[PDB]
Amino acid sequence: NLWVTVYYGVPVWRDAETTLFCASDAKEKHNVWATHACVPTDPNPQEIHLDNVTEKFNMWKNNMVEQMHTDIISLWDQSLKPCVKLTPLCVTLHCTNVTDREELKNCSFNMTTELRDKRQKVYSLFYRLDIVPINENQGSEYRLINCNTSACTQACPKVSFEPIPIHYCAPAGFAILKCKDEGFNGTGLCKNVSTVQCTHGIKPVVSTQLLLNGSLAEKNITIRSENITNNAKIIIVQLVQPVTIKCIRPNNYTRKSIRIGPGQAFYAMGDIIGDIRQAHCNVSRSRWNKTLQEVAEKLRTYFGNKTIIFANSSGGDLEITTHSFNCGGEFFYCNTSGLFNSTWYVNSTWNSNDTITLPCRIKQIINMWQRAGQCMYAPPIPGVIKCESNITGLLLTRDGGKDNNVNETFRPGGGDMRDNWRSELYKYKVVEIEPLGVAPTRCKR
Amino acid sequence: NLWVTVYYGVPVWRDAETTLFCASDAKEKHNVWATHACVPTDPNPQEIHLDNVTEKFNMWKNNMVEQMHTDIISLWDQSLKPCVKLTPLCVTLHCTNVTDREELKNCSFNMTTELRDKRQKVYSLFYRLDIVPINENQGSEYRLINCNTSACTQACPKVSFEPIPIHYCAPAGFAILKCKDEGFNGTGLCKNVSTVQCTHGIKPVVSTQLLLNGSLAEKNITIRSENITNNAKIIIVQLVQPVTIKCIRPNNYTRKSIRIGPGQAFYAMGDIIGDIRQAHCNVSRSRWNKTLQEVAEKLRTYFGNKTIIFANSSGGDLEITTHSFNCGGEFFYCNTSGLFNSTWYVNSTWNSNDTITLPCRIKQIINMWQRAGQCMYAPPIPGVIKCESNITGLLLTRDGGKDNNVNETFRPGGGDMRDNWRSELYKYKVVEIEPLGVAPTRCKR
Amino acid sequence: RRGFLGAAGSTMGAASITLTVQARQLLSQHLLKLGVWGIKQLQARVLAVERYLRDQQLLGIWGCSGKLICCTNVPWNSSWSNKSLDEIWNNMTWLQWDKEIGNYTQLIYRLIEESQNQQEKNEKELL
Amino acid sequence: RRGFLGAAGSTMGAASITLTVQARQLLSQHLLKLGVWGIKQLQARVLAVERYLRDQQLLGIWGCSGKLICCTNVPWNSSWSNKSLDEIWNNMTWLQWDKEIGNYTQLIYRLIEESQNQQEKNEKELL
Amino acid sequence: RRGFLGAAGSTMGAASITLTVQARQLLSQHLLKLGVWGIKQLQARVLAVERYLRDQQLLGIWGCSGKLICCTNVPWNSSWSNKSLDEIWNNMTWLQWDKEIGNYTQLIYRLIEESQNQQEKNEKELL
Ligand SMILES: *[C@@H]1O[C@H](CO)[C@@H](O[C@@H]2O[C@H](CO)[C@@H](O[C@@H]3O[C@H](CO[C@H]4O[C@H](CO)[C@@H](O)[C@H](O)[C@@H]4O)[C@@H](O)[C@H](O[C@H]4O[C@H](CO)[C@@H](O)[C@H](O)[C@@H]4O[C@H]4O[C@H](CO)[C@@H](O)[C@H](O)[C@@H]4O)[C@@H]3O)[C@H](O)[C@H]2NC(C)=O)[C@H](O)[C@H]1NC(C)=O
Ligand SMILES: *[C@@H]1O[C@H](CO)[C@@H](O[C@@H]2O[C@H](CO)[C@@H](O[C@@H]3O[C@H](CO[C@H]4O[C@H](CO)[C@@H](O)[C@H](O)[C@@H]4O)[C@@H](O)[C@H](O[C@H]4O[C@H](CO)[C@@H](O)[C@H](O)[C@@H]4O)[C@@H]3O)[C@H](O)[C@H]2NC(C)=O)[C@H](O)[C@H]1NC(C)=O
Ligand SMILES: *[C@@H]1O[C@H](CO)[C@@H](O[C@@H]2O[C@H](CO)[C@@H](O[C@@H]3O[C@H](CO[C@H]4O[C@H](CO)[C@@H](O)[C@H](O)[C@@H]4O)[C@@H](O)[C@H](O[C@H]4O[C@H](CO)[C@@H](O)[C@H](O)[C@@H]4O)[C@@H]3O)[C@H](O)[C@H]2NC(C)=O)[C@H](O)[C@H]1NC(C)=O
Ligand SMILES: *[C@@H]1O[C@H](CO)[C@@H](O[C@@H]2O[C@H](CO)[C@@H](O[C@@H]3O[C@H](CO[C@H]4O[C@H](CO[C@H]5O[C@H](CO)[C@@H](O)[C@H](O)[C@@H]5O)[C@@H](O)[C@H](O)[C@@H]4O)[C@@H](O)[C@H](O)[C@@H]3O)[C@H](O)[C@H]2NC(C)=O)[C@H](O)[C@H]1NC(C)=O
Ligand SMILES: *[C@@H]1O[C@H](CO)[C@@H](O[C@@H]2O[C@H](CO)[C@@H](O[C@@H]3O[C@H](CO[C@H]4O[C@H](CO[C@H]5O[C@H](CO)[C@@H](O)[C@H](O)[C@@H]5O)[C@@H](O)[C@H](O)[C@@H]4O)[C@@H](O)[C@H](O)[C@@H]3O)[C@H](O)[C@H]2NC(C)=O)[C@H](O)[C@H]1NC(C)=O
Ligand SMILES: *[C@@H]1O[C@H](CO)[C@@H](O[C@@H]2O[C@H](CO)[C@@H](O)[C@H](O)[C@H]2NC(C)=O)[C@H](O)[C@H]1NC(C)=O
Ligand SMILES: *[C@@H]1O[C@H](CO)[C@@H](O[C@@H]2O[C@H](CO)[C@@H](O)[C@H](O)[C@H]2NC(C)=O)[C@H](O)[C@H]1NC(C)=O
Ligand SMILES: *[C@@H]1O[C@H](CO)[C@@H](O[C@@H]2O[C@H](CO)[C@@H](O)[C@H](O)[C@H]2NC(C)=O)[C@H](O)[C@H]1NC(C)=O
Ligand SMILES: *[C@@H]1O[C@H](CO)[C@@H](O[C@@H]2O[C@H](CO)[C@@H](O)[C@H](O)[C@H]2NC(C)=O)[C@H](O)[C@H]1NC(C)=O
Ligand SMILES: *[C@@H]1O[C@H](CO)[C@@H](O[C@@H]2O[C@H](CO)[C@@H](O)[C@H](O)[C@H]2NC(C)=O)[C@H](O)[C@H]1NC(C)=O
Ligand SMILES: *[C@@H]1O[C@H](CO)[C@@H](O[C@@H]2O[C@H](CO)[C@@H](O)[C@H](O)[C@H]2NC(C)=O)[C@H](O)[C@H]1NC(C)=O
Ligand SMILES: *[C@@H]1O[C@H](CO)[C@@H](O[C@@H]2O[C@H](CO)[C@@H](O)[C@H](O)[C@H]2NC(C)=O)[C@H](O)[C@H]1NC(C)=O
Ligand SMILES: *[C@@H]1O[C@H](CO)[C@@H](O)[C@H](O)[C@H]1NC(C)=O
Ligand SMILES: *[C@@H]1O[C@H](CO)[C@@H](O)[C@H](O)[C@H]1NC(C)=O
Ligand SMILES: *[C@@H]1O[C@H](CO)[C@@H](O)[C@H](O)[C@H]1NC(C)=O
Ligand SMILES: *[C@@H]1O[C@H](CO)[C@@H](O)[C@H](O)[C@H]1NC(C)=O
Ligand SMILES: *[C@@H]1O[C@H](CO)[C@@H](O)[C@H](O)[C@H]1NC(C)=O
Ligand SMILES: *[C@@H]1O[C@H](CO)[C@@H](O)[C@H](O)[C@H]1NC(C)=O
Ligand SMILES: *[C@@H]1O[C@H](CO)[C@@H](O)[C@H](O)[C@H]1NC(C)=O
Ligand SMILES: *[C@@H]1O[C@H](CO)[C@@H](O)[C@H](O)[C@H]1NC(C)=O
Ligand SMILES: *[C@@H]1O[C@H](CO)[C@@H](O)[C@H](O)[C@H]1NC(C)=O
Repeated sequence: NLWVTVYYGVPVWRDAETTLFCASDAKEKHNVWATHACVPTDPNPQEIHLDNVTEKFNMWKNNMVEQMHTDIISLWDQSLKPCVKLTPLCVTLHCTNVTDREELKNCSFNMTTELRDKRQKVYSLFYRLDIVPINENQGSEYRLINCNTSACTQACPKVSFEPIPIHYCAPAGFAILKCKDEGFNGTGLCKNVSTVQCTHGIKPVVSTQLLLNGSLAEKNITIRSENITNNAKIIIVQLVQPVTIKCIRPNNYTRKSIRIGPGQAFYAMGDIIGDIRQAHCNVSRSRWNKTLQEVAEKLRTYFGNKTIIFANSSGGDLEITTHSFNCGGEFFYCNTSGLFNSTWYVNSTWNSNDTITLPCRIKQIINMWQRAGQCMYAPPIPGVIKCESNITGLLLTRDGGKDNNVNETFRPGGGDMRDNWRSELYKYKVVEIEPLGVAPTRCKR
Repeated sequence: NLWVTVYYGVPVWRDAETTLFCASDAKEKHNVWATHACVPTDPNPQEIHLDNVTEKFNMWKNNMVEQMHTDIISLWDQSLKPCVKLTPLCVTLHCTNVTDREELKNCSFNMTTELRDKRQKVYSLFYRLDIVPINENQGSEYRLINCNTSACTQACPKVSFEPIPIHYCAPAGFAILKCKDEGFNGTGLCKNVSTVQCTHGIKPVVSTQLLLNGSLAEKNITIRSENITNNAKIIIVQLVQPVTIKCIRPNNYTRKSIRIGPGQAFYAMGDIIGDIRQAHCNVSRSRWNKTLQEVAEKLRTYFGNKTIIFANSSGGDLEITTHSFNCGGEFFYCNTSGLFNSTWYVNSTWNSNDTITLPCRIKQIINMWQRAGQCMYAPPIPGVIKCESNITGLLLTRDGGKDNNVNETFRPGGGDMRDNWRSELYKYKVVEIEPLGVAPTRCKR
Repeated sequence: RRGFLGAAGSTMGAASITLTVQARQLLSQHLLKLGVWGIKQLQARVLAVERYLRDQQLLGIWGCSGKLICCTNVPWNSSWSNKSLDEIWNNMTWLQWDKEIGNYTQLIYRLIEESQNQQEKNEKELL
Repeated sequence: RRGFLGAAGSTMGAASITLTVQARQLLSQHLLKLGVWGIKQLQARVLAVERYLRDQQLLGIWGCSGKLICCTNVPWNSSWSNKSLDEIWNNMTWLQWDKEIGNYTQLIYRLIEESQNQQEKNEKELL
Repeated sequence: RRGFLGAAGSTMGAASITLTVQARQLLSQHLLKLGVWGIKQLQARVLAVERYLRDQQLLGIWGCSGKLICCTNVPWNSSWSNKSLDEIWNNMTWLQWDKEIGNYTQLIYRLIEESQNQQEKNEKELL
């Protein structure tokens, strides 16, 4: 006859949720991500290829993207907790035009000091986007935008916002399955699976309408969407050739520190050296059109012989209507209207520098996670700053038209902040290993 | 001969103390008890009856009552930690009579705003109990009572004080013994023992002089006291018939929100609508004084043929001299003198609605745990509010007289806040199971 | 079939037939808020593991791990208990017997360790 | 010699040769900051111990602790699976077999405890 | 009878008789304040369990769980040490020997694992 036997360490698994811990090449200056407290990554991470194995993946229903979003938000608040709170900055501001070019305002206002029985009158420039008029009259009066909803916390100047890579690892008794299928769209049964105890270097780069410093497609421009035919679902596309983008802040400000209270100070831009210059970003036109034509023809496969037409983003908040990013200290907000402005036919071929220019705006008071209140004041970085990024992905949205026309418009939509993480975690999934297995055999012989 | 043998998983236990965790039917709106972070309770909790077992119980020396008291206090402070602190409210208040009926006062006072360089003058009603004059004369310059001891923290309006049930569970390797003896007084050897991993639904209903929404007696009015003859020990009695009690707040207040500072506001009773009406509670006289006869005769068994007399609270603080409770947002303070006012002689027999009316007072500033400082401000609930409760227990105290007379007087004593929990946890006790056991046998045969 | 701890009142002989049910219940949201309830839950889980390990490690050194019932080489000293072998396995219960050997429980544990350790060295370690 | 979890696609018969690598990886700065990363790491470490103990305690009560493979006294009921021995051990993989016994997994676990406990009582406890 | 770790200086042959005392001390207020001292105590308690399990799990896979001394099927290699069987057991101490096999400690562990699994595979699994 046969007897039931139990096998320990059987190679089986199931989908499960767990608390993933961080791992990093620790090496020092601190960062907003607090990677100094993270576990040190191994020098030679182990990766194994599963033969004869095919596993199902679902990047939209993945739990890693949701868990990482909470961790990033938690780390963001943790770094701002010990910094000074700009509670006395909520006062009437008297501004005048600086000595378009009206982006700045030379404001003056009263302020306290270490001595409680004494006050001081100071002055400092302020971007127009960070100021709101009071009474809608008497142009001199002005108020900080966040003042009537929350008191923003000044970021500590000692910590930098460098997005160094961080590896997400699973606890003992769990594993992360990686799909190595060529040109995998992120959903379906993967024909080339592999396992790894920790994900590759994930850089928590925050961007809208354009993924920067992200992964690159191996051989072909990949497109991902839970429902391509649905106009209410964001469309993520990954490029094969990185499109280098240059940015600069020609304004040369002077950092001035004023002590608002005992043992604390507020940083602001004192004056400006030279004439006022608008901030912008550059990108090669030849290497940009090309990407589109390739993206346009690729999108054509999912909509018949229809012509693709990219148009500038729809109206709304500045965070969603412009390409937001950060050059390691300053939050930028560029137009992008110059990149998604063209029409491609079923034969349209793109066929010198001629670099495109994107005007940009800069703000100090920001809401990175779109939460009510909980704002942060970004101190000004002294001197001119420049930063180059690698554009590897785009966030597109299809207009909700009747679809019966001979074309279709695509708008660069900001989507959700979680989409940025989903573009990199699509090649992973966490599973729980059940080493206890049962099977029969003619034992007891 | 005989050899010693060890048995694993032996059914033995001993008294111990452990950190009990919360379990609840989790399902959303938040609450002061923070049940959202509690473990979800099982749908079919396992309960087993022990045959041939008789265990000793002592609800007075129990550890769960003390442990639960700390947890309730800790949860109360945790819920109030992120709420706004009413530190600027400590200012001189000029009040006048509202346009007995002098329970309210239309006060006015200066206050700050989001703009640190500007101030505002506001007005709002205030109960006379939460107001104390600064000087005997001037008939003005009133001050909030708690102002000279601590700054009260305004309760977050998004969280409610619903006393939803919570189940106390023991960790693995421990169990909670339940006594199922009929009419058990809480002390002695239980002749009907049972075991359960988690206690029944315990509702943290804070009350004084009258247990509300508590468990009902199984078959007879049970009385509990560590020393019935001692005059300094509180006496707890459990009823069999739930005496329904209704309460109402006929004052239609108008909530008005004033921004005290950046991103924070103070919500105060704004203006009354209609006319001033005294808050009160109702209770059936036939059903109320009928139970007194049953309670009086039951108490007679412990003091011979002496007659029982009920008198009103001796005197003292408002929290101990009145029946305190909360109708899901407003804390009431009702005078019970209309209930504990009667004399019962051995033959006395109680033999239409005729509902009794209990005048009540309302306060915004309160110290739930009688702790110095750490006060709390309850925001006003808009509109009229009503709430019905089930009176199932009473906290009585016997006068410290010579007791040589032919009668005895009982007073509704507030006792201690822990008595409220002890009235429901008397049917449980935590024990530590020791799976290791030793016993001999003629082994090695 | 009684549930967990349902045979506590039964005699010593009949209460040992269900040791598996009591031994199984010795260890029975992924995120943690670390709040009032979270802190208590974390302590409860850690305390539970220590209670099991503290009791399981003894069986390992005693040479009875993975076995519910086992016999050692330590002879039974009549001084600990002079009661017959019939009433103990057919009339007495575990609770009553627990309050009779508690005084000598610590000494019995040490005798079993030295007996098992000495036997291990005598049998194994040929040279 | 395949790495950790490398024999998942291999047949059931060939997968039993590398059980040691999977069983070894079940539990593989001294200070703790108790921060965002520290809190998660603490939960991960505690969760890993519970996962191993929860799975290891079953082998202890079943009498298979310290053994990678063991045979129980419970006969194989044809109702659970009527497939032959050759196809399951030489053609089917563990993943496919997992989706066939799952329904009867809980029942099989309960039957093994009573089968081992009864035999344990019958063998030992001479009187 | 020397106390805990009292036979460290004694020779190998004389130090193997008291292994039980060192093995017993490997795991030896209910509330927790989570303060400076509470945080350290929590880490210490968790670290102790991991240290014991990390060392105990190796014996389980090796097939030596529940035993203090056990002989494996891996033959000794003279390359690791060419000393005689008399000086090591009657003259050298454990500390001096620890600084001689450390270079081959990891290699010996892997050899024992595959050797135990193969023997398990060969003996059990009748078909
Ligand atoms: C840091 O903090 C300091 C100290 O608080 C602060 O200084 C004060 O600033 C305020 C705001 O600018 C000044 O207010 C002005 O003061 C003068 C003087 O008022 C005195 O004299 C008049 C005339 O006798 C009296 O009525 C009065 O009681 C005082 O004694 C006035 O000229 C100003 O009134 C005009 O402006 C007001 C605001 O718009 C109007 O409401 C008012 O109607 C007046 O309007 C003006 O323009 C009209 C045409 O549109 C014209 O018809 C009017 O006649 C008039 O010209 C105003 O009240 C105040 O004086 C400052 N000094 C002191 C000691 O308080 C700093 O400003 C602050 N700094 C910063 C950077 O925030
Ligand atoms: C996409 O990826 C690219 C490549 O990593 C990023 O580009 C870099 O961005 C960082 C900021 O995020 C730049 O960092 C800054 O560079 C300044 C210039 O560096 C040169 O000159 C200094 C001497 O002046 C040399 O030491 C250095 O090796 C270079 O030759 C530095 O002056 C800055 O210093 C400040 O930050 C550091 C780090 O915290 C502090 O230690 C300093 O004290 C000081 O505060 C800073 O290092 C970097 O130069 C950029 N590289 C390039 C090639 O441009 C993109 O930012 C990234 N895009 C996004 C959106 O993430
Ligand atoms: C002893 O036990 C009794 C029985 O549980 C308690 O009585 C209840 O007390 C709660 C407050 O603690 C009462 O709750 C409130 O009821 C209002 C009326 O409810 C009726 O009408 C609404 C629509 O208007 C229906 O949805 C509902 O089903 C009923 O038909 C609600 O309007 C109140 O809602 C507001 O407050 C809650 C809590 O903050 C919010 O979640 C809501 O969004 C809203 O803002 C509220 O639900 C309840 O009605 C009482 N029941 C009875 C039968 O009277 C006693 O309070 C309890 N005693 C003690 C001392 O604990
Ligand atoms: C925003 O708006 C503020 C004003 O609201 C601007 O700040 C002022 O800017 C002006 C113009 O730059 C500053 O005044 C200038 O200072 C130059 C430097 O002066 C040098 O010589 C001085 C000689 O000393 C004597 O004279 C001075 C001036 O009367 C007295 O203060 C002394 O006591 C002596 O009597 C030195 O003191 C000084 O340190 C220099 O060495 C000067 O060349 C110019 O002619 C002019 O006077 C003014 O001081 C600024 N105020 C403050 C508080 O900073 C600000 O720049 C605006 N920002 C922008 C970007 O537009
Ligand atoms: C506590 O004490 C405070 C005062 O210290 C009480 O508050 C005041 O209560 C009175 C009486 O209710 C309020 O005055 C009333 O306002 C009514 C408004 O109705 C409409 O007509 C108005 C007419 O406008 C002209 O006149 C008003 C002043 O009368 C000017 O402000 C306007 O600019 C115009 O010139 C409109 O303003 C208004 O928008 C309506 O359309 C009015 O009908 C009544 O005759 C009376 O005047 C008074 O405003 C309250 N003050 C505040 C700051 O709220 C409070 O009620 C007391 N509480 C209790 C419980 O007694
Ligand atoms: C599964 O994906 C892996 C990814 O590495 C493929 O690996 C091959 O690796 C060899 C050795 O480095 C390269 O020469 C090949 O070019 C890789 N192949 C490809 C397609 O990139 C592996 O071949 C893939 N397997 C299948 C069946 O597609
Ligand atoms: C991603 O690729 C998978 C296949 O790998 C696509 O899944 C197919 O979707 C079509 C839609 O008509 C179905 O008919 C097929 O049965 C699906 N196949 C499988 C294997 O699931 C999926 O639609 C692709 N997604 C996108 C956005 O292109
Ligand atoms: C994906 O989206 C398509 C539409 O793009 C859905 O198919 C139909 O969509 C129309 C509107 O265009 C709706 O009125 C229909 O109800 C949809 N059909 C159904 C059956 O619901 C489609 O359902 C979406 N989902 C999938 C899985 O394809
Ligand atoms: C997207 O492009 C359109 C192009 O027309 C912008 O629309 C306007 O352009 C005309 C001419 O310059 C102005 O007079 C209007 O004021 C613009 N406003 C609108 C909303 O029509 C449009 O603003 C662009 N959108 C963004 C977000 O850049
Ligand atoms: C995309 O196709 C639509 C539909 O043909 C174009 O819009 C129509 O263009 C005709 C041109 O004569 C107008 O008469 C219609 O009123 C337009 N709208 C509709 C609803 O039919 C649209 O212009 C095309 N876009 C491009 C630039 O190719
Ligand atoms: C609760 O009931 C127990 C009995 O179940 C009472 O116990 C007796 O109390 C008297 C007090 O003089 C003692 O003389 C008896 O020996 C006690 N009997 C037992 C079995 O303990 C206990 O007093 C009751 N408590 C109250 C106050 O009602
Ligand atoms: C319980 O209370 C009674 C009194 O109600 C205690 O008994 C004695 O009471 C008289 C006064 O009536 C005191 O003078 C005695 O001192 C009390 N006895 C003792 C020994 O102090 C009784 O002792 C209390 N406790 C118990 C367990 O019954
Ligand atoms: C890019 O596209 C435009 C049309 O949008 C076309 O005129 C141009 O020739 C293309 N190529 C370059 C190099 O600009
Ligand atoms: C972006 O550029 C377009 C022109 O290409 C202009 O109409 C629009 O107003 C600009 N807006 C922003 C956000 O810069
Ligand atoms: C103990 O309970 C069992 C089970 O009901 C019963 O058979 C036995 O007679 C009881 N013994 C005593 C002494 O009550
Ligand atoms: C309570 O009410 C009675 C009348 O019912 C009254 O005589 C007594 O003074 C009141 N005392 C209070 C407020 O406790
Ligand atoms: C009842 O008893 C009391 C004494 O306790 C006595 O005064 C009264 O007259 C009696 N009356 C009746 C109705 O028995
Ligand atoms: C048995 O117990 C007695 C009393 O404690 C003690 O004197 C005696 O030495 C013990 N015998 C053995 C063999 O342990
Ligand atoms: C069995 O136990 C009972 C209860 O303690 C006792 O009365 C009886 O004498 C005992 N019988 C024997 C034979 O020991
Ligand atoms: C085998 O399984 C069937 C179907 O579930 C069941 O009826 C039968 O009792 C089982 N047999 C044994 C011996 O457990
Ligand atoms: C013994 O050790 C030597 C030297 O490291 C090595 O070459 C040889 O293979 C080993 N022999 C065995 C049987 O492991």
